[PDB]
Amino acid sequence: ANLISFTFKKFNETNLILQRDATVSSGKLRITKAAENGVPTAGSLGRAFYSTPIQIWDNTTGTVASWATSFTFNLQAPNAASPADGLAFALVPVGSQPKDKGGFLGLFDSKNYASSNQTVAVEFDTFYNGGWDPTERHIGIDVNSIKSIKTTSWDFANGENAEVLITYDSSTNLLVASLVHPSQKTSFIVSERVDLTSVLPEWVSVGFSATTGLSKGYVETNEVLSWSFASKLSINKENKLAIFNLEGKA
Amino acid sequence: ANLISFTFKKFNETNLILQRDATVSSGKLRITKAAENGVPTAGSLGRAFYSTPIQIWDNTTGTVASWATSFTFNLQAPNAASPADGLAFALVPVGSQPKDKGGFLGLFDSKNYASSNQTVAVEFDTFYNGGWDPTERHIGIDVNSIKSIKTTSWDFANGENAEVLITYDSSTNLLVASLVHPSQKTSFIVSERVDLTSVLPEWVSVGFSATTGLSKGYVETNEVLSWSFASKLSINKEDEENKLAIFNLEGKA
Amino acid sequence: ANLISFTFKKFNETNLILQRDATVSSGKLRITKAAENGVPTAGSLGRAFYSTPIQIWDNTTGTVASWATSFTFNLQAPNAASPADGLAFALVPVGSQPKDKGGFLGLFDSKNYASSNQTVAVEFDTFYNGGWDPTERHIGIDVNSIKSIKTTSWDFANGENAEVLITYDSSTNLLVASLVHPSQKTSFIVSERVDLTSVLPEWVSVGFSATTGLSKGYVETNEVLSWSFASKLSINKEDEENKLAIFNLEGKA
Amino acid sequence: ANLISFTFKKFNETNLILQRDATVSSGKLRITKAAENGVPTAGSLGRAFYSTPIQIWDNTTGTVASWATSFTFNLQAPNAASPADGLAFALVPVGSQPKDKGGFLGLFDSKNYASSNQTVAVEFDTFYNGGWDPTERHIGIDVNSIKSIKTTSWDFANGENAEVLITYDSSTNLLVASLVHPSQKTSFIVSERVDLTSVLPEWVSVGFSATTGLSKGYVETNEVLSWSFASKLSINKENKLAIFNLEGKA
Ligand SMILES: OC[C@H]1O[C@@H](O)[C@H](O)[C@@H](O)[C@H]1O
Ligand SMILES: OC[C@H]1O[C@@H](O)[C@H](O)[C@@H](O)[C@H]1O
Ligand SMILES: OC[C@H]1O[C@@H](O)[C@H](O)[C@@H](O)[C@H]1O
Ligand SMILES: OC[C@H]1O[C@@H](O)[C@H](O)[C@@H](O)[C@H]1O
Ligand SMILES: Nc1ncnc2[nH]cnc12
Ligand SMILES: Nc1ncnc2[nH]cnc12
Ligand SMILES: Nc1ncnc2[nH]cnc12
Ligand SMILES: Nc1ncnc2[nH]cnc12
Ligand SMILES: [Ca+2]
Ligand SMILES: [Ca+2]
Ligand SMILES: [Ca+2]
Ligand SMILES: [Ca+2]
Ligand SMILES: [Mn+2]
Ligand SMILES: [Mn+2]
Ligand SMILES: [Mn+2]
Ligand SMILES: [Mn+2]
Repeated sequence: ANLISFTFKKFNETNLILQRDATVSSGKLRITKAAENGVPTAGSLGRAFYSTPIQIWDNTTGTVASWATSFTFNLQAPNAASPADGLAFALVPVGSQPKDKGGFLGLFDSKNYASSNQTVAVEFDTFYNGGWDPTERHIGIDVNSIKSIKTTSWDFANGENAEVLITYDSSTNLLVASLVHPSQKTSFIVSERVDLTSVLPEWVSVGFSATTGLSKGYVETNEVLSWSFASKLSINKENKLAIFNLEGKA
Repeated sequence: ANLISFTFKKFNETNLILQRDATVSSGKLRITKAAENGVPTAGSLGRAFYSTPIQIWDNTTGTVASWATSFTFNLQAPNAASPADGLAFALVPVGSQPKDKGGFLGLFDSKNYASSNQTVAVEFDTFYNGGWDPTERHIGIDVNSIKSIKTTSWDFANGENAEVLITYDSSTNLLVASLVHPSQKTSFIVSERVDLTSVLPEWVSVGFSATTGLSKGYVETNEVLSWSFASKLSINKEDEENKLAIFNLEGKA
Repeated sequence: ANLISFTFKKFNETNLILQRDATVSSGKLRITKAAENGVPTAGSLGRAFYSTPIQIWDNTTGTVASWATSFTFNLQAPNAASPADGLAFALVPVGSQPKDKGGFLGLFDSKNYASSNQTVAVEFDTFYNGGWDPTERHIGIDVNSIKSIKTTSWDFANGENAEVLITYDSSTNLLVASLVHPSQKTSFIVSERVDLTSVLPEWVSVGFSATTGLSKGYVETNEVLSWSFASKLSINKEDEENKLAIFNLEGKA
Repeated sequence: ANLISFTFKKFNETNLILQRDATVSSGKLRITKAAENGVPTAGSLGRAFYSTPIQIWDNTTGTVASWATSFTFNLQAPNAASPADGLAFALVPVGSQPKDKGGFLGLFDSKNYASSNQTVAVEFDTFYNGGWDPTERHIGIDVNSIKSIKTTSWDFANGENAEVLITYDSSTNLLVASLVHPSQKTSFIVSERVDLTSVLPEWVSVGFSATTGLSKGYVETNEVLSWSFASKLSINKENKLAIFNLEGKA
């Protein structure tokens, strides 16, 4: 039984693949531009992935890996009335590049289900792109498409830490993504049956992608303060979670 | 950091304690004294707990423990229109016997707030009382008493497998409780910040407290398929978060 | 797969089974008695076990558990030329009482093969008994007897920390025991095949046993400063090998 | 504290840095070359390192990591009269390329102390080499030289699995290595203090390195069947060996 595990509490540039604006300053993973004044910049795009690829399904054995991630992220907008665009946890082909700038989160191209990009994402959306987005701020599960397969309402607590837990099991295939805001004592959850064999290639890079506005004044920070991940691929023909969550939060 | 953990996928009496009306047999944890036919009996009080007491907060350093738990439970009633009452993931004192049955869920004596009780539990309510309860079916936390302050909405599933995740964080005192239906997708979550140094004592028996009503018309069951738990007691003024990504994979995944 | 683990970087009473002279003093498991002036006492016997019975083999499936323990102990003798008798990690029946003191270490009655004792022990022996002992300080594997089935040489450093690791890989049926004195850069290792199915019962108590000498001059402390444990019992297949790597970091540091 | 772990009970090319003759064959790491029919080739060298760099020590804080690695290997020589050379678990610089083959195990160049190497290794040596080696088969601790600063005896059994555990306790500076031949009940151990802040860079790649004999007769299989590892680096300011040696090594 193959295992892979890491937990962050402070970040480093060395054990990550950093694309575009993604920078590590003062131990924090800043996926988008943050100037030498403390101001978020619009038009910024960035990607951060773990240096070691992960096997999420095996063809010759037929088994799918069961994984889980947990990260504390902070979105700080000077104007909560004009924010864009958000951040997402993603699984993408090992050396795959970011795509469209802004509301596409540097992950997808269009609203259609296109498995040439082979990208599963869990988005945290703070802007109404409308044609594919629901009314307000939302957590969405993305499958080859920026038009989320399922979405849940999100009371976006600006400038406040957001603690996420995303879990995938092999017997249930239910990709579950939750978010808590301890300062506002709130909690939200998304759950949909996703199958990784059909969508993602055998080996992927896990990590993050975040963007800012296509406008001039649509600015926010998109920081990750900590990150845990663990995966287990069963050999021949459930996983332990409880022990995973504390590993980072606790 | 003092650690304690375990993962049940097949239960045993040898590593479980019983109180009042509990029973452990046949590959699963049937907390209510179930007859051969499958009959829920009213006027009961099931109490299954792990043998080791689990430390919540230290005196010598003054550090709170962060814990996590995951279990797969079912609430089954032959009549859906009359369900009472359900169970609650209890953290009761070791040197304390179960209390009043029914609405009090075998945990408390009175509806009023009293620190003498020393019991925090995550309920999976089914019956409408209202004197200490909200509007309908609810998943909530019980602090020092049976009367809640904030709960969540939850549709009452009948004869459905549900996987539960409950966690506590020392840094923010936040107790987060979730519940997922693999088949129905009906996933719900609740969170609330309550200080446990003021409420709970130092050592508690952790497990499942089950109960029924005072009438045969309102009857239901209490069953657990698999159980997991972890706890972490921080050393010297940490106020940090425990790992959770690796935990849920131990039991559930 | 059923699992059970704990890490005691500091000790407490409520999760242990203390027998005879074993006490928890200021976070330390002081197994044998010490005077209010810091003076070790002769004719002492002490036992401390984990409050949860640990299943090391299943009868209904024929599967054997894989388990691992680590602990740091410290044997502080007023004089090095007169020490006795040592301490041991042992697996014993759930309700087992302390046996003979001294050279028997509270675990055994004789040097002959006593199958009814049902005890596997890893001894850290600081007294040459001759009736069974090798000539110098030694680690031994004890199967239903104080006459060790195998031994190795232990260059014991008086009053210095001993870092111990004991693993049992069920598939190979091999028990391996190692001791490290980090102050002197010394290391020792013992390994021998032991079949748990015919020696030990299904459920066991896991912990410690220690004694001082039977003469007033031959005295020592037998303290355990920290103790971590892990066990993984499979469902139907014989077993899967345990992950030792992440153990110490999460257990011993 | 930051944590990093993995368990390889079955190997893959995707999460390893393969160098020279080392390759994954049927889910096993064959470090030196071996024919389809089983016979190993002479004069070979192989290396395998994990994809993500591991932080052993931190410059500004002074804080040093505690790590533990467990692996099972199999050394099978067609003839016990002519075996060479051996395998080692080593920590090297990030962009480290293989050095001198044969007796130097692909980790060193000369018998003298050279700092430019920045390499800490645990050798398992089956050939009595020249100006460095002790009289019999031996485990060794290699600190910037093929001449081990401390060795212990190792009764090697041809073609029998060897279970290895290596640990580093930061607070005592102690590196401990153990080898067990479970098939014949034998066990071996060595321990020596090593200052890794003097020797190793802040970031190191961990893994293996093995060589076959520089003469045509001196052949052996240099196989690694499983490999588990974990590291723990604190934030400000010991590892549970119980759980590790299992979850990973079982
Ligand atoms: O206000 C900022 C927005 O600008 C829009 O043109 C774009 O569709 C969005 O993705 C967002 O960037
Ligand atoms: O409908 C039965 C009810 O009986 C009441 O006396 C009791 O307080 C309730 O908890 C409920 O069980
Ligand atoms: O001098 C102390 C010794 O006394 C003997 O009677 C006993 O058998 C030894 O184990 C040791 O205790
Ligand atoms: O004959 C085999 C030997 O050949 C030597 O020249 C070499 O130094 C050794 O490493 C060993 O390979
Ligand atoms: N990802 C997840 N978030 C919240 N609760 C869960 N229970 C199981 N998986 C979960
Ligand atoms: N117990 C819990 N269930 C679901 N999501 C969580 N996030 C943090 N704790 C959680
Ligand atoms: N207990 C143990 N000590 C040393 N090396 C080992 N290899 C496997 N188990 C071991
Ligand atoms: N690597 C190791 N091998 C054997 N015993 C140990 N005790 C601590 N570390 C050890
Ligand atoms: Ca959007
Ligand atoms: Ca009620
Ligand atoms: Ca003796
Ligand atoms: Ca050599
Ligand atoms: Mn969206
Ligand atoms: Mn209620
Ligand atoms: Mn002896
Ligand atoms: Mn050598």
